[PDB]
Amino acid sequence: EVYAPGLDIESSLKQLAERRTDIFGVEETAIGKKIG
Amino acid sequence: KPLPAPLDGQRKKRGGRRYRKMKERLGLTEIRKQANRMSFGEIEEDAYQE
Amino acid sequence: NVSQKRKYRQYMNRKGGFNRPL
Amino acid sequence: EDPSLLEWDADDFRIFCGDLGNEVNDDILARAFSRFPSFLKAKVIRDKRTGKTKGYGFVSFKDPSDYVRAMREMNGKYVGSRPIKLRKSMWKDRNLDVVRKKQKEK
Amino acid sequence: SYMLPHLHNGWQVDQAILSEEDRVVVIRFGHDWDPTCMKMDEVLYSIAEKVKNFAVIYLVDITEVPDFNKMYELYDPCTVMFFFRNKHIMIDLGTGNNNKINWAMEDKQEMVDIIETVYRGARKGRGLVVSPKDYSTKYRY
RNA sequence: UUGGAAUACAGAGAAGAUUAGCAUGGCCCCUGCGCAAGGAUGA
RNA sequence: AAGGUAAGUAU
RNA sequence: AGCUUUGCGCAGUGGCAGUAUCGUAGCCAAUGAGGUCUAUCCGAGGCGCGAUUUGCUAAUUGAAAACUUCCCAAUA
Repeated sequence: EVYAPGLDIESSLKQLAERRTDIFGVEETAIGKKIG
Repeated sequence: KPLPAPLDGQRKKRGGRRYRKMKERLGLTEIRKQANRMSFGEIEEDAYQE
Repeated sequence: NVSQKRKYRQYMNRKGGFNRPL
Repeated sequence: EDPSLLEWDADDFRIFCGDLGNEVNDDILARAFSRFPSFLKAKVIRDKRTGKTKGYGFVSFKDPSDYVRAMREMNGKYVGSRPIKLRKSMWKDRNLDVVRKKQKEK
Repeated sequence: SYMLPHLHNGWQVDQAILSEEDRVVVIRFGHDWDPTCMKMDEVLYSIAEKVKNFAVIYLVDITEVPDFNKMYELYDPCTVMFFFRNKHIMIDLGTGNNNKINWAMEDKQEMVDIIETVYRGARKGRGLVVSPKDYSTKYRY
């Protein structure tokens, strides 16, 4: 299929959550904050 | 349902009578009768007759 | 009334000279 | 005026390849295009001095079934840059031209 | 939700673009966490199903692959480079930089028309091609 | 018929186009070929 | 400031 | 032995061949397809999907519409 497998989707979502801390992580530090 | 790939148009290899029959059945014969030419001079209709 | 043939210069695809021949 | 073409006349199923890049067309390209096991022909018209091909080549095969298969197998897909076009070779020899001229009366 | 394939390594994107045949490789540079880039990724996902036959979309992260940031001057969000047929195409749409679309398309149909025009131009062999819709103005009024 | 001459190249489509006719195929009437087969007549 | 790089072809 | 009924394939003519038609590796099937006329009922597939062979040759546009040598000084 065109879309990536489930593992790749999970990794991408985890990376997005780790980077964008506005709606993920313990605290909302910044949009591009490495650590929330 | 992915859209078809827009390949470059290929003309008919050999114009056949059956192909001509389809051209006779479907085509722009009636549209060609109606001339879209417009005179350089002004027409009798108004500016926005439409 | 007579009129001879008219010649022309082959500037395109001519590697003989940079300037057009005369 | 083409003695080599007479030697190439052994294979009847001859196809005309067109839209060839000057550097794109090569013997390796013909070999990659030689899908059918029958012997191919990589001859393409080219300049006498510089060797710049005009974009027209002829591929001869002894199998008309392979001819028909390759007619739609390699239409529009080619390894190099310039996409390939395939046409039924309308090539004629001088004898055929004389015969046609004689028969043109009716 | 950004489920399109993404280049984990920079060299992987290079060989992925190199491994193309009769298809257009839309490499969308940027970051998924950006909001405008998120909108662009959503638009690309919407397009992907309809034009997967010849248009392949393959995202990449600037932080993950910074070696290509200086290659094509990747210093804006939402950048898109139609690297097709191993040749960076010249897509002109009434903008100063006619080789980079660095903002999310307002409508999906416009992007589909753009990508099919790019495919036609690439197949024709020309390295440049124009857009039916000029983007010098945003039609704000 | 000798001998050689043979940044640059080319440039908005040339990665050879556009339009059109006849036959065949397919379809189907009639007829023919190949052919299954019953029915009755006549010497 | 700009919204005004034709592409192609081997050197 | 002649003749006749009928169908397939082939041969010939004619005819239609974008409300014209097949393809289907899908799907309901003579064990009964599918009906709104007839529901102790009609009896054929229903309705999706995939679309409308090959060969001859002309003509047009364009500078060039692609079939395997130019030119130069004088001459044989």
